[PDB]
Amino acid sequence: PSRLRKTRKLRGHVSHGHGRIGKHRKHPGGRGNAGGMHHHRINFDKYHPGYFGKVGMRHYHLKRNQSFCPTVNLDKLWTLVSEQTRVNAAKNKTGAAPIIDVVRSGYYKVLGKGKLPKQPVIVKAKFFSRRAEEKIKGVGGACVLVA
Amino acid sequence: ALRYPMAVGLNKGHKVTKNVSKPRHSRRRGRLTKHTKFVRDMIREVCGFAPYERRAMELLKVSKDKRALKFIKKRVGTHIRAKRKREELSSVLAAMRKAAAK
Amino acid sequence: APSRNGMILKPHFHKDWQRRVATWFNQPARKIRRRKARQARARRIAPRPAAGPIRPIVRCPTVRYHTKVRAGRGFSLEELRVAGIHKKVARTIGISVDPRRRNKSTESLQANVQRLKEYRSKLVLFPRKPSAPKKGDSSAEELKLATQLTGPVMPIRNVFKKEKARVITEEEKNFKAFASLRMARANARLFGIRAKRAKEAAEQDVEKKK
Amino acid sequence: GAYKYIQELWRKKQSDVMRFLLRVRCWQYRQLSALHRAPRPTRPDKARRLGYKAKQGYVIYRIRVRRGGRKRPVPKGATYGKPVHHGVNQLKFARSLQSVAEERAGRHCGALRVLNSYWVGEDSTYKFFEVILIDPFHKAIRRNPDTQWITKPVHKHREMRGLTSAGRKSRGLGKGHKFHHTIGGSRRAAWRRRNTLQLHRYR
RNA sequence: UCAGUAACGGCGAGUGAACAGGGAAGAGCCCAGCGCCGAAUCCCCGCCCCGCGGCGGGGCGCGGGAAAUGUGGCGUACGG
RNA sequence: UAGCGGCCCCCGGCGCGCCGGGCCCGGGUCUUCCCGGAGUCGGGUUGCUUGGGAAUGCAGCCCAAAGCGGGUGGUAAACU
RNA sequence: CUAACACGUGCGCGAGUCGGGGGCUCGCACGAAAGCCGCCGUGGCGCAAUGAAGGUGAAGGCCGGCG
Ligand SMILES: [Mg+2]
Ligand SMILES: [Mg+2]
Ligand SMILES: [Mg+2]
Ligand SMILES: [Mg+2]
Ligand SMILES: [Mg+2]
Ligand SMILES: [Mg+2]
Ligand SMILES: [Mg+2]
Ligand SMILES: [Mg+2]
Ligand SMILES: [Mg+2]
Ligand SMILES: [Mg+2]
Ligand SMILES: [Mg+2]
Ligand SMILES: [Mg+2]
Ligand SMILES: [Mg+2]
Ligand SMILES: [Mg+2]
Ligand SMILES: [Mg+2]
Ligand SMILES: [Mg+2]
Repeated sequence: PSRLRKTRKLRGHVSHGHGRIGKHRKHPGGRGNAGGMHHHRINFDKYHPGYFGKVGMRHYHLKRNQSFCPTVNLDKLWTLVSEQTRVNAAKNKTGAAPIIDVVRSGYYKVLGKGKLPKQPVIVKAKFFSRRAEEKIKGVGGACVLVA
Repeated sequence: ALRYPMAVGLNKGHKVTKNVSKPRHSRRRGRLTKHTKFVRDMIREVCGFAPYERRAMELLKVSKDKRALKFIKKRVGTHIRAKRKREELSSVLAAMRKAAAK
Repeated sequence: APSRNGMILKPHFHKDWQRRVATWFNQPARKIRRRKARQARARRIAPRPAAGPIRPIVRCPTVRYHTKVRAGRGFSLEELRVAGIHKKVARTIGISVDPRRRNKSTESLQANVQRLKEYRSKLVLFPRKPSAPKKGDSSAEELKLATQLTGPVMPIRNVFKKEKARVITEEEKNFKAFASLRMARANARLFGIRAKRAKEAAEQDVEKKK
Repeated sequence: GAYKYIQELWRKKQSDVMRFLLRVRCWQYRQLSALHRAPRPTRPDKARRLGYKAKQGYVIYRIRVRRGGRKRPVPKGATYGKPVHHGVNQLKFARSLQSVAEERAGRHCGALRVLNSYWVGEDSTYKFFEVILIDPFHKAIRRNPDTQWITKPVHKHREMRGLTSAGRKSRGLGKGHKFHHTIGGSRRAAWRRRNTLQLHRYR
């Protein structure tokens, strides 16, 4: 609202909060990002290093869909299925292990970060990591690849 | 052992049976028909050959094969078209030589 | 001029952008008009489905979405022929038909055939002449219960199959999935160069023997 | 039929037979005037292919267009401005000479509608095109269901709006990754759609 | 929405799409050619009958013309 | 003003019936035949244009096709 | 005034959050509002970073079993 803005409190002060020595002129330093290498060089180098120059290869017809690969972590791994699944597996005595499919829930690669509760799991995914594999093996379980 | 389908490798991809079917009739275009061959050879017989074609035929007759290929490529365009044209001209020359001998 | 600290910005307002501005003050009126036209057409086609012709099952054509199932443009001729539907009669009895789509697999073809057979079993066909019915027609008593249905006909669902919890055997507990992926990548990368090396080794052995 | 033979003949433009013919015709056309009605198509097969039918109401005009490029119409040089716009005599027109010929024929005959056109001969300084026109008010076409589309008012001056086969080629119309400049109606439409702000009601 | 992204740019200032995905809407078709049908096709003038304020339908004309340098029917890549 | 309020006039659209006119029409299997658009594609160069980068698109000039061919598969080239 | 960004503040929900586009609501004084969608969360931002790229991708500490 215009009621609460600084302009209302600024009426009557000739200057309008912009100084008498240096006025409020149009474009004292140039428009936009001008002088990035000449008279704004200090600011550009101090606050945006690496701005100027080229690096890396050019990929012309990039399609993000080819590289689409969402990831999940082992601490979140048990949240894909319902709690009743996990508790039933926990108090089960036959040794049967529930099957968790991350592709069904929309994940492609499993990365092993969190601690895993001690019960067998059949994790089926598209890609695995070495540490996630070893975590699943240590907790007791199976890793299954799907396409 | 275990052979799980994978997203990577030589046999990457979800497995599914692939059903055979008759190819679409649109794919048949360009196939040479007997009547069309008859028409084209009649027209060639009445017309003759282009000047560049006969110059290339002279080059092949004197057996400068690389020169003929380079000249045809320059005169016509792509290397594939040049190779096809050179093959057809050599076939024409062979047919003419056989007819002259017999 | 840059202030103390902040982001470098590239606003795309260096053209005469104020002359080409699309205000949306007619959005509610547009929605009202589209609705009215929708109900007008629904009334126009009296017993027919409001949504339109049934459509087929298709898979999204990308690694990002190939797990999902859409509604396609129309049934293809292979599916129509194997379901016993003429390509010209399908359009006039309510089946969307396109001739561009192929059928590389068999599961999708069979699923769409099942869909078409279910649609034939479900639809009610009115007499071509209201007085005298014909052989390929529906009897009179169920005509009294023919009504429009809202939404797409037989809507598409993404159904996920559970398998029950299994028991572990030692056979799949010795499977090195990460190692398998790494060697699969290596083999795919080095397949061609290995073939060329084998070829030149073979020709060198032949040369040495000769 | 004879058409197939004719077509395969005309494809052999470097043969001595066709070369002699083309020479003789080109001489005759150059001797004639710049725009005149031909009694009958020179290429019956090509007229058939493009849509001509030997019935009343179909007329054919043979026209010649001066060859070459397009030099900038500026007083001496004087294309005042930055050096990037100093070019005078190496520029090229955006439309083809076939389209220019069709538009000239359509402008001269304002009571007819242009259907298509074809090339019949050329030389160093001229190009010769025969263009098919249709009289839209003749009963012979107004009573024929499949050709009465051209009698609609929407199809006035197709060559002037770039709707003929020759005119369309210059618009960059197509499907695929090669023709992204004209997604939508045309270049104008694509540029408009890309260069407006969609200031929504809520934002 | 992808996306101020892939990319272009004294690679500086700046410029800059598309595919997929969700929706609004949704509708498909016709020639030339290749061939088969005694040109089986079309326009116009005269007389008779109908209504004619969007000049049409039927019949009779040893009436005229177009058209074989090709009109009409079947038929077009989904095959015929 | 409100009202699935009243009265009168005119035009339309949907159904029904009558006369006249045209129309003789489809599907499956087997056998035999047939099937395509040229100064166009494409190449070189020049100029403009594009995010399109050893040339995205357009145009002028020169060269200029093929039929298991031709186009596309976002880095030029040969083989596959 | 519009757009972008940064930071500070107030409110709702919270590892989630957000219908802005569309649709359903006998369209219509207000009402062009408001309500609803949940198998309309497509999608955006966040939940993972790093490398030019191929790619890889986030603890471990004690005893019995061959110091
Ligand atoms: Mg003061
Ligand atoms: Mg100052
Ligand atoms: Mg000072
Ligand atoms: Mg200022
Ligand atoms: Mg300052
Ligand atoms: Mg221009
Ligand atoms: Mg071209
Ligand atoms: Mg973003
Ligand atoms: Mg610089
Ligand atoms: Mg620009
Ligand atoms: Mg899309
Ligand atoms: Mg819809
Ligand atoms: Mg014919
Ligand atoms: Mg430019
Ligand atoms: Mg490449
Ligand atoms: Mg600041």
